[PDB]
Amino acid sequence: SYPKLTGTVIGTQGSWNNIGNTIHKAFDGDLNTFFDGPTANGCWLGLDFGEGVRNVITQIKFCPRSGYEQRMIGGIFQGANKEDFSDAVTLFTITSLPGSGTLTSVDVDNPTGFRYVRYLSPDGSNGNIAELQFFGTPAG
Ligand SMILES: [Ca+2]
Repeated sequence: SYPKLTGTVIGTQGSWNNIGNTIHKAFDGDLNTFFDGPTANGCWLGLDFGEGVRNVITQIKFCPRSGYEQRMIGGIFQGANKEDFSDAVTLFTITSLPGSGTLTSVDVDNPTGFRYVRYLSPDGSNGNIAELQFFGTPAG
């Protein structure tokens, strides 16, 4: 069990109907608060660990938005070393309905060190996710 990783929150700007459920709601420790993106499609969020910082990812945990758990199916998690994710690799693909009101934990088996990680949401989701956490260790 490796430590939870910290970084700068990156991703889609804004929120649905300008209510204020921005990407930051996925990193606040509250499973009741969620990201609700401004558009149905294209929403994403994640971390930049910082210039010169690369982590090997060993585990990801996530919690869906309550009542909208199906909006995570088909979402993927990616690691990259370009902020545009053009070099990205998929670390995990959500294929089953996540349980409500809890963190689902998934193992990652990829030895690559990444500066950037993200959740890339499927069409029709508004990016909906309540909490997102990455675990791992500095790349050797
Ligand atoms: Ca939250």
